[PDB]
Amino acid sequence: STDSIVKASNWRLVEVGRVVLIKKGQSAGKLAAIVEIIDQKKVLIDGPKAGVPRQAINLGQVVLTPLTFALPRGARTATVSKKWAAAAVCEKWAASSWAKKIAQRERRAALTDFERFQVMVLRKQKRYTVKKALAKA
Amino acid sequence: AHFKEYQVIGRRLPTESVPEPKLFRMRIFASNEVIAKSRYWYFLQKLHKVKKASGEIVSINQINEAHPTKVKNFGVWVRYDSRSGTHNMYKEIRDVSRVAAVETLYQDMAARHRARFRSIHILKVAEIEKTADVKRQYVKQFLTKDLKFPLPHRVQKSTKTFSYKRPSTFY
Amino acid sequence: MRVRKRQSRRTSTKLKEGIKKKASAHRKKEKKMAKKDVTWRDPGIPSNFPYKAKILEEIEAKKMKDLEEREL
Amino acid sequence: VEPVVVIDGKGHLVGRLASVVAKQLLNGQKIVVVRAEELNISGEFFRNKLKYHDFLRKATAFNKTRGPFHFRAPSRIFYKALRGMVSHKTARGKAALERLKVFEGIPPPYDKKKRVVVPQALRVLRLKPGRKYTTLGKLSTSVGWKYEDVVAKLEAKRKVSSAEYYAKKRAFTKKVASANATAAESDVAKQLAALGY
Amino acid sequence: RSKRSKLVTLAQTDKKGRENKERIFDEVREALDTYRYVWVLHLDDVRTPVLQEIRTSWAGSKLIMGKRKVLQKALGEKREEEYKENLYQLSKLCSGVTGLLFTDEDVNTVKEYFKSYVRSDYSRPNTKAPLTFTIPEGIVYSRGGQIPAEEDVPMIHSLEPTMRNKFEIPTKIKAGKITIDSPYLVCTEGEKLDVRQALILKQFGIAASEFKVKVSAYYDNDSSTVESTNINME
Amino acid sequence: MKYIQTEQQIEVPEGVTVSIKSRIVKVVGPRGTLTKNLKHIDVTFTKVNNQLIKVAVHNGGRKHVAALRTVKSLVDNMITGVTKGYKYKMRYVYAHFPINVNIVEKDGAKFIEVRNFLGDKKIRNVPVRDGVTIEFSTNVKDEIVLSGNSVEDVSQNAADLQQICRVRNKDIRKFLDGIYVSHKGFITEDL
RNA sequence: UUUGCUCCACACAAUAUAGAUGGAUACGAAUAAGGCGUCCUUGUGGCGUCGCUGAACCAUAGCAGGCUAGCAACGGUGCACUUGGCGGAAAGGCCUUGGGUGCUUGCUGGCGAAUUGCAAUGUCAUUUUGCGUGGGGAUAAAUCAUUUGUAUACGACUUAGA
RNA sequence: GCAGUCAAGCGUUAUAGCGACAUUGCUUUUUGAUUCGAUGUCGGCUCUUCCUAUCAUACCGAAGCAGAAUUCGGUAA
RNA sequence: AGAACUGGCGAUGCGGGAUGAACCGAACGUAGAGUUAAGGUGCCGGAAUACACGCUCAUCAGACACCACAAAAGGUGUUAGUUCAUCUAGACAGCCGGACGGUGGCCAUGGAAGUCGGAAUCCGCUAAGGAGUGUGUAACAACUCACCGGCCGAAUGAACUA
RNA sequence: GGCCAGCAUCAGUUUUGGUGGCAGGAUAAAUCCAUAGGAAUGUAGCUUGCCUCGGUAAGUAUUAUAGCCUGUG
Ligand SMILES: [Mg+2]
Ligand SMILES: [Mg+2]
Ligand SMILES: [Mg+2]
Ligand SMILES: [Mg+2]
Ligand SMILES: [Mg+2]
Repeated sequence: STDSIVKASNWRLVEVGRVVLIKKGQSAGKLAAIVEIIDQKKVLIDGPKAGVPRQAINLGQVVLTPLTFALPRGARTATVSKKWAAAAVCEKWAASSWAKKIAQRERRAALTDFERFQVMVLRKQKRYTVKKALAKA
Repeated sequence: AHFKEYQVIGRRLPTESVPEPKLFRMRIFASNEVIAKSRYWYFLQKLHKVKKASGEIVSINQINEAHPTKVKNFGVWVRYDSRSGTHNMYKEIRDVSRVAAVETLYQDMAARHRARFRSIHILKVAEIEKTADVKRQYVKQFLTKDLKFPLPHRVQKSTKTFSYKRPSTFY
Repeated sequence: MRVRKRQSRRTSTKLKEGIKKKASAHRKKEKKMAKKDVTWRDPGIPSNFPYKAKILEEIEAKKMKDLEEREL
Repeated sequence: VEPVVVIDGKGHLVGRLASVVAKQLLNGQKIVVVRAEELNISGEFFRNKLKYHDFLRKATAFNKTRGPFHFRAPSRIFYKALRGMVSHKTARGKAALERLKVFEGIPPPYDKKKRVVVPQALRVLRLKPGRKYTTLGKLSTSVGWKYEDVVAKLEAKRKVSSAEYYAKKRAFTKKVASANATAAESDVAKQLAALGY
Repeated sequence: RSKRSKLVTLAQTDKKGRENKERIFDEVREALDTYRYVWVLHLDDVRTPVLQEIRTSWAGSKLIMGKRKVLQKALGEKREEEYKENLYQLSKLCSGVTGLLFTDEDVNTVKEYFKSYVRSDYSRPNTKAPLTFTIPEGIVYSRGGQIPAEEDVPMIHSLEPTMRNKFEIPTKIKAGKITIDSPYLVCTEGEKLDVRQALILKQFGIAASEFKVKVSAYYDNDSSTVESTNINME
Repeated sequence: MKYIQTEQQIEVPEGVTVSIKSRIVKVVGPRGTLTKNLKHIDVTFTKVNNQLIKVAVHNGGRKHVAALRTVKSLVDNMITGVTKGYKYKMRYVYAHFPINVNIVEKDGAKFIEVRNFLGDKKIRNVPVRDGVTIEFSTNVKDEIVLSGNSVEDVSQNAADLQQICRVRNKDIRKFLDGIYVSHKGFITEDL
């Protein structure tokens, strides 16, 4: 145990191949890929699968996601689409708790009043069972 | 505003025994066509001896970027009006479009040089084909192979007055 | 640690209007001196512009063309 | 959304917090501010101390007891900041100011209550990193407040008790989360997931 | 702002530019044609009276110094850029403080002279100690015990701060004289010398080490071959 | 400018272990341990191998990179302190009144006691900082040795001893009494 | 000064004004870092996982929530008692033992509701210097006037007297 | 102050015209010798506070500052 | 200061400029609704703690009148320009080595050797090296730097402008 | 029939949304496709130095086991 140890602090990096999620504008809530770096504050992104047009965007308009995939620098839209499908970015995204939180929020917002009543009835039944388990243990 | 580029072609009014005067073309960055035509007459009177009253505008056309989704490096040669005279300035701007580079240049002149749109003249905006001809460090630092950088201290915008949790700046 | 008096930056009406009159008098005097005074009255290509050679070649070819344009 | 909002003053910037609290009081919200000694003022400590000595300069010449009253405590420093943003000579302004309480430390009964933050006034979210800032407790001590050590000892005691409480709550959270996991495979849980819960 | 401000001196000598490098380059490439044997000599830490004595003793020949890269470029760095055939070997054989001897004499005569030439010299750092020297107890003299103190003159007081700080020798000024409480051993024989000890020996004027030119190789004009000499390369 | 990324390297020898977390550096070596709080500086430490540690600044300016080089120097000084030590030799000199320097213990607080400086009746007391050892030179006249791992502690203690014996209201061209640092160096001299 | 005074319960009574109308729902510290879970040789440790808002969590069905029959389970919850522990920063609250007494929508049934007429806040939540019922507890001072002079313009102050 | 000299800049293709810093003449000459028109408001006493542009007191820095004493300067009301 | 012409105000409220003779909007019956001007939108205070690109940290910043203090002066603050130069036949910074010979050049001095002074300031050998940039000595010595080389290895320096 | 209101269908003024059909321009420029060239912030392959069982440093190599740029249609 005589080896030096320095904490890493893994940061999500701005780089070619980084998947971003857009938070405001015409393509809000969609996934795109960083294709090239313009400067500290702007990059070029392409979203061919989700329908995001190839564009220069400010980094204050997207959130960097943990996902990344292999991509040549400055690669055109069709190449980005091919490499994105090959890396299967959509499935790795959908498996994340971030994506599940987004979908759960959307489903809750889409519930009707009858469905909210059904939800309450189900919650009461689950509560009864969970309390009964909590008593014995 | 957000800039567009126009070609403005004008000429002198034809007179007796002088048909077909020479046609003069100029590339103008402006927010709209009225401003573009005004700047064209300003430069034509400043350079030649032609007046707006004695001339006409033959054509004015918007010029679009050929490859608006390709990142390019631009050399911008400008000069600004001063008491000591015309002063050349060369700047380097990395962007996907000439109009974006020119908008950045005008904002930068306002920020640093305290200069206005009416005081700045654009002499040439040229795309640098080869990266070896780039000679400003603030642009050359973004030409590194496999460039990766983080964004430390993320500040998240809040929609509510009060937060029930201490925030994090992790990214 | 004894803190002194700080000069007020609240605007004074009398001073503001007096500075207005001062500036008008100064501008009129400067214009008069400019109409009176007797004092005698092209930086080129920047050294860092990359296509200096193309600019110079084009200006030389323009000069050669213009040399014969007026003659014939 | 609460009848009473308890704001933890630690790490907040004095002017931006005073602005939000003044507006909330005028719109009719009861606010309790705690831990006024951990508030922050942007700028270096000597700058803020100089500003307080300018305030200390101000006084009525013919009778010092009529003059501006210089309260040294951190809660009173924040109160001065807030009263400057409230129109306090009107009845509406006084009624607004009476919806606010400011404390050093966390005295009872607020120590067992939830405490919130104001993100638009937080120092780590607002100040650019590397900029210097002052802390209200040290400023108050340098200008004459005499209870920093008492409040520090009481805060240490409160922290020990709150840490024991959180340990018990965390153990119970683990038990409830465990027992809730084993019900996730039933038909009721599947239907709840289909509906989004 | 906030940059180091360069010192300005008002002296009578300016710096040499590229023209001096070109001039030495031209002289080398002319001497290559003029003379027949070109010898590469290593002359590190040589004193100017010694070098001028060497130039005088080789009257009628040429001794050229200068930058090593300049000399190698003049001789030709590579095979396609050499001034004469198989001169690149001689060019790459240069190292350190390099001199070129352009001459017309016999190989045996040049070898005999450079084998027999030796002079007393100051001992350089990273060299073997030629003796074991100690400053004697009491008042410190100019030679420090090499000559009898009765003949010797005491060390001037202005050298005391230099001895105390730079040489790290414990000295005190008593009645304007530099004194040491105990004898101070400077170096033991057969011990690698550092800058401080070499400076102390140079200050006291001890010159026990020997100087000798190193001869790497030579190139023959008509034979167009290089022969390794290996003289004083121990 | 706002350089994108500026970094420095810190070399770790074989007998030294470095543990850095939330900018609290602990260096453990053959002579002991040292600890440093660097939380007043925004840097990132990264481990490249067991012999190399990088310290970096992202999107920094002139003041930030000046702080970066300062950080590298401080950590290297810690490594030198725990592997070789630091040693300051001082000499005290006088014209007429001998200067008396001793180690005294006031409730186990370890003061350096200085007496008879220019015939003063005042007793000067300079506390010994923690981690600093005071020795009096053998077969050397009127010399103190201050040794330890922390160069800041050793040099500050030496400065305290030098400043406690200022000559006041007297021409210093004439009056030369004082205690002066005569050498700065290391403890270990294996070579 | 025609039983004055104050609390502990059961009835009537009135009342709830800077603004109730499901619940203010408790670690601390850092932010160029942390939370949680797990393991070890317990540390500045390894592995896993989380954030990108409370858009949460808990509550939440029944004449403003009535009357009754069952089934499953030994849980949840209110009230009045009672067991013990802790809390002084303004503690006036937090936790806990045992039995009793009600509800339970965890599931399946049977009765009731209407006419406030097509809306009209359509009145719903603690404390109560009030009274009638009562079982229990405790039976003072201060000021004026007189008096002292450590006080004093007058008040005030400071003394004394069944 | 007036008159001049220099020349870093300003100016310009016409060594015109401006012009900081430096500098000379007069005032004012060599051996430390030897009161001249306020034309219209001034001052006490008692007592308080403020400024610092500091005389003393505190602490510092410089000087042929040996000591003693002094000079010039900094913080300081 | 003297002329000439043209506006504004006195007789005139209203919005804004915190406040106000000459400033910015706009001129006035009594109301309702809509939209604006000038000025503004952290809180006082109606209205984005909006979006975007840069700059600035002041031991009493600035949020002002575009006049003065103001000499476009001073600064080892910071940012962007411009023009010159050096540079892998080696950039700047550092460390090391050389830094010589006629010669202690002539006059002068008690002394004076590059370095108290006055005049010349040359010649040779060079990679380069002043009849010497300073420290130093009574005079020498020693050190230094002008200049040159070895190690190192990619940009650096100077003057101007904003 | 006096007081206070609710809804519907209209009219006048006005404010705030959803959605459709057209016209111009380099008859948008782009993306996409085909084709002809080309280069590196040089993809695959090949050489060498000596490197943790092949991961690298430096040459070649223009599409190859990635791609990009320019013109033309
Ligand atoms: Mg029912
Ligand atoms: Mg002063
Ligand atoms: Mg408002
Ligand atoms: Mg003034
Ligand atoms: Mg209508």
